[PDB]
Amino acid sequence: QVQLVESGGGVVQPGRSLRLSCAASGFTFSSYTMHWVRQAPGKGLEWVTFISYDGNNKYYADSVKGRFTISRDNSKNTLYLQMNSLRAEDTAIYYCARTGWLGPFDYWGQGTLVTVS
Repeated sequence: QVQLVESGGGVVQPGRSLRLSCAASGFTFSSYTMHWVRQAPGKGLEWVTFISYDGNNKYYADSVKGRFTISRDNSKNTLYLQMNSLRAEDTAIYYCARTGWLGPFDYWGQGTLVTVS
């Protein structure tokens, strides 16, 4: 019954900003850490961001910092990926994935397509 739906994706142009949202349901939200993982067209999976339970700790991979900032609304059960300084390398399918309590990314979303002109 666990559902992770993402939105906000679309066709943007270099130098603009975007905001991606991930509505979550079917499970208590404040008991899991969250991830943003992206996949460039025809390429492999790449980890982007990670936010903790309380949202106090945010870890970003390289190629993204200052540009990307991750947020978490526990009151409305939604995840956020604020994407500034968008580049042609950023064009990818963005999934939000929740961490299994034992570590791995147990449940994923169907992702949103972001393309950069």
